[PDB]
Amino acid sequence: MEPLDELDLLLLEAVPRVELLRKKADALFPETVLSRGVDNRYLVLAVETSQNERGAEEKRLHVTASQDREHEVLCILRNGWSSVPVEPGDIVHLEGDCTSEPWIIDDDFGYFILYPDMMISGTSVASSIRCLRRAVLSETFRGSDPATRQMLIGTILHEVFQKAISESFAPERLQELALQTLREVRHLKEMYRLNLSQDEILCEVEEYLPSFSKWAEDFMRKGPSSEFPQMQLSLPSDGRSSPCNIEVVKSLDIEESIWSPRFGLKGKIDVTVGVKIHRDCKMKYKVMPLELKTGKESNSIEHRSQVVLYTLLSQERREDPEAGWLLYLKTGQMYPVPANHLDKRELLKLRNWLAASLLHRVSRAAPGEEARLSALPQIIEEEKTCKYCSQIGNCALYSRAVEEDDASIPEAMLSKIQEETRHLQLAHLKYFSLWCLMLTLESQSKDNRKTHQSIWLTPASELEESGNCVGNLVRTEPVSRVCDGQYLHNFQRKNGPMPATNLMAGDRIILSGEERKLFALSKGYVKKMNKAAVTCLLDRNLSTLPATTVFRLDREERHGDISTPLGNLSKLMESTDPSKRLRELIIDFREPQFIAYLSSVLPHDAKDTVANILKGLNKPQRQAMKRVLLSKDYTLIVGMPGTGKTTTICALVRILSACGFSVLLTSYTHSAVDNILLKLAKFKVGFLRLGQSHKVHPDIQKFTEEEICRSRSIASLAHLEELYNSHPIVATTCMGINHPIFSRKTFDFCIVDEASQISQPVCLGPLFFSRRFVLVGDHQQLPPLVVNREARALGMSESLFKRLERNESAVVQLTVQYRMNRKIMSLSNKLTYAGKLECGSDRVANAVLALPNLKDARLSLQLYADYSDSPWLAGVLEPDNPVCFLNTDKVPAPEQVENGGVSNVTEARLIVFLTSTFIKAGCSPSDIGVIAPYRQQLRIISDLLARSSVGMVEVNTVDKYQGRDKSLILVSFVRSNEDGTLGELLKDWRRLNVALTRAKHKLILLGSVSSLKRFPPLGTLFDHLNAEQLILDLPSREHESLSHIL
Ligand SMILES: Nc1ncnc2c1ncn2[C@@H]1O[C@H](COP(=O)(O)OP(=O)(O)O)[C@@H](O)[C@H]1O
Ligand code: SF4
Repeated sequence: MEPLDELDLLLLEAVPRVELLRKKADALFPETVLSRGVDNRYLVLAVETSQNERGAEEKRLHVTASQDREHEVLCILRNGWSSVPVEPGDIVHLEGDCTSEPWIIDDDFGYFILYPDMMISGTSVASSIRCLRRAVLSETFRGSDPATRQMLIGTILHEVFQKAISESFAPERLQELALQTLREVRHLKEMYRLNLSQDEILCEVEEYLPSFSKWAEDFMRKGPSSEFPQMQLSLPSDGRSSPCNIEVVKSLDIEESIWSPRFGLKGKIDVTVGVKIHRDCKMKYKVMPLELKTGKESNSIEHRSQVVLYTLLSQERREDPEAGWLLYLKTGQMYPVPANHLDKRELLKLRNWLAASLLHRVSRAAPGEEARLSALPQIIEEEKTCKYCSQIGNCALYSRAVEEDDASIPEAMLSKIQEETRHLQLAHLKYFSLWCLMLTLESQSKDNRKTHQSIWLTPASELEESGNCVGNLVRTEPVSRVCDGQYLHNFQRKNGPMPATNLMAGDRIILSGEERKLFALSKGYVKKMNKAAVTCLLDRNLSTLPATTVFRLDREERHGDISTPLGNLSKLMESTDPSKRLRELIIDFREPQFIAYLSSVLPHDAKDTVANILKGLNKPQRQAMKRVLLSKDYTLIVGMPGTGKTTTICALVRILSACGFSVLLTSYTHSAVDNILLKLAKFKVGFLRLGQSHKVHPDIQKFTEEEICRSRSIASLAHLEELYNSHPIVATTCMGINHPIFSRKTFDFCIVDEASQISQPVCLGPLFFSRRFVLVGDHQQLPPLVVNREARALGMSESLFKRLERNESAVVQLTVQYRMNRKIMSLSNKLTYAGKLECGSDRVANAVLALPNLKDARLSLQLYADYSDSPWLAGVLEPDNPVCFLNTDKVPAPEQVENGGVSNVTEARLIVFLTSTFIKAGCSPSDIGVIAPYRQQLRIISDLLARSSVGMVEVNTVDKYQGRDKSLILVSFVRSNEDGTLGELLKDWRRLNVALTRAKHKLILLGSVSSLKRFPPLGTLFDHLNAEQLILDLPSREHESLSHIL
């Protein structure tokens, strides 16, 4: 903007601007429908402040509930509402009634719900009264309130009381309930975690119990209504003065789980109760929310506010209860909490700021330029609140790693921040700060930002046709229990039939009812799947309204996955000796040490056993074992394809075991960890498997903590502790580091399988409990998946394995492979592994595809085709031609583009033929893998294969094929285009590599050389394929052979 002239012409003034905001809201809230009435969703278009009275702020909002940009509705926020931080492009909901006419919301009328699909927990909202920062930090570093003793006592009491209210408050029965519940594995675990006495906890819990009885005698007495406790309860309901008499009749519901699209609130109502309010000689009956509190009898604002929010939650399910109850089990003293409009308003205003703070996490600085982490809500001046925070750790830490001549942040706190973060170096802070930034961006990616609107706005049918919304279902079969909050249910349709789609038994599913009034309820996972019925395990028992009730099941999306990574990052920053050690080895790249071999590096007694184990192993394997044994810090085992990383890890574990080391065995997937374990079972090496026995492989389930417990009926801290110390080897996944075992045990060694696939901050986790570690991986194979472009660009896809690989001292390669025949090996060897792979034997080397009856299959195919078009088919089927590229050039084989995805029906039809041929040539479908790069193309190939009713071969992307192999791999590359649209995906070297290494005996590759050559990995492949003349050009679709397929 120089000349007079630019200024002139740079004067704008609506249409691209309005549309750019629709894009803006779609970034964070994809597919927000926009609506009128009860569940209104309005898109903000314009925001300004004005002056009424004199010096009185108003906020002038221009909003729309429709996409046609002439449906503009005006809106004025007054008093405290005017200060809510709405910018344009936000999605809002006016719960202050209306939509009929929004106009004015102020002190005395209306609620404004900023980012309504963002359902924040009321407890976090209450927390933020005192400190908004503390709340945000709570929401995001979820583990930095460690489980205290009181929290344990707290849970136990809540639970006893819930059990009591459905039964009796008679002291012997309360004592019984206390006795039973103190023995539940769940609580034993926590006692274990906290190294507490079982009996001491029992004792402490027992002292509360007479209060339980006093309360029940007071309120649940069944006498004259004169004689119930007497208090003022000023409701909406007309007349609100004069005392009245309170009778709790029954508990109606316990742990009522409520999600509010209306207020952007979620909550769990401890106990829902039937209450009779007695008024002179008349009575009113109200279903009301009661919160149990295990601390001091504070009647704090936090505590009351909580209950106020529970009243709002309630409206999602029933009539507005107007008030709620605080119990304080310590004393048996119930307090009324009335939902005043002032409260409901004050809290919902504060709730907005919380939603804003949790959403406005990455800053541009110039709408388009590189990312920053947005600074959190500022540090308070209330130096008393601070004192006892626990979040102070992360607060000081977030401050120092992301802050700003200034500060002017309280100087009694400015020193605490330094005490807390004096142990850390600049590198460390930089590392923390970046890893958050990356994680946040990843978390905020559009894909993992879908709202629950599908569940509560569009009904059952419209959604079942795809994705997952199975829903016209009733239950009648009695609900079984399993343990605590894992109830087994059984559902099927009204009247008769009805379908399936993408709803595979194992899936995370959310179970709502029919009507909007029964949304949320219970969440869980699927057990089995008939097309007559559906069994799933849930956290809630669901009796309350039988028969009449229709239920919808739906899918899900986390992203708040980022809690675990964030945890590990926070733990890394702690000043403990293990965290220092990891800081230096990881952040500071301190060189790992290895000692030189001596006679007694191993316990004398281990040596025969170790020598035997070694003698089983190929040389680089032995070299690997040596490096681990000589390690002082860590070892990196490179598991090149087919080299037997599962056989190797088992061997290491056997050697370490023989040496009298404790080993923590971890991986990314349950499958991978279980595979190693299955091998170890054979060798009769003992181990305990942590994790959920349904996610654990069938034959390992016997070794599970879950199974062992139920099996051997473990009902004492000592017997649980016995099980925990029963095995030197403990096996879990990288995510399962939250187990109470890691509160109390450390290990000589941690081993991480698939270290190269696991995201770096996740991989970090099990290491905190290990003295020396071993990462197993191959960076030539797939990296951790990083969806967000920008994040990927900052280094987010660098596995911990690769990071540490820059110390070659620590790296040992597994190079002798047992998967590929020399021809198939030769490929990946020339392309990727710089000639380092060798065959495990001549057997492996010379193996060609098992095809028992080519003879009559070659004939049956000539019943339409030709023998004079042997060019390809003969070269394709010939087992002695193990590598083969089929060029879809002289037949046109065009790609089709449909909404983000790519397909190719020519290639699809082509491989489906080839598959059918090879099964008919005697290769079983089980031994066959189909690989395509495009999600969309896989669908087409599955369909076409079902059409040919040969369905037993798997079609998939490389991801779902890592460290598995098939005897015959077939690859449709799908890209085939005029000379334009060029993938990002095919450009990837590693993905190609995985594709070329899944095949044992026959590899078949199919795509258009013309367009494929434009991708470097493919370009180079074509070069090596030309040297051996392995490209075979397909004839025209006209030609006799192809004609009948197309
Ligand atoms: N040192 C070795 N000597 C002989 N065969 C081996 C050796 N290491 C691995 N193998 C073979 O290689 C194959 C691959 O190992 P396996 O653990 O079954 O799957 P993967 O290692 O590919 O996960 C096995 O069938 C195994 O017999
Ligand atoms: S420490 Fe004080 S300021 Fe930092 S979060 Fe906790 S409360 Fe808010």
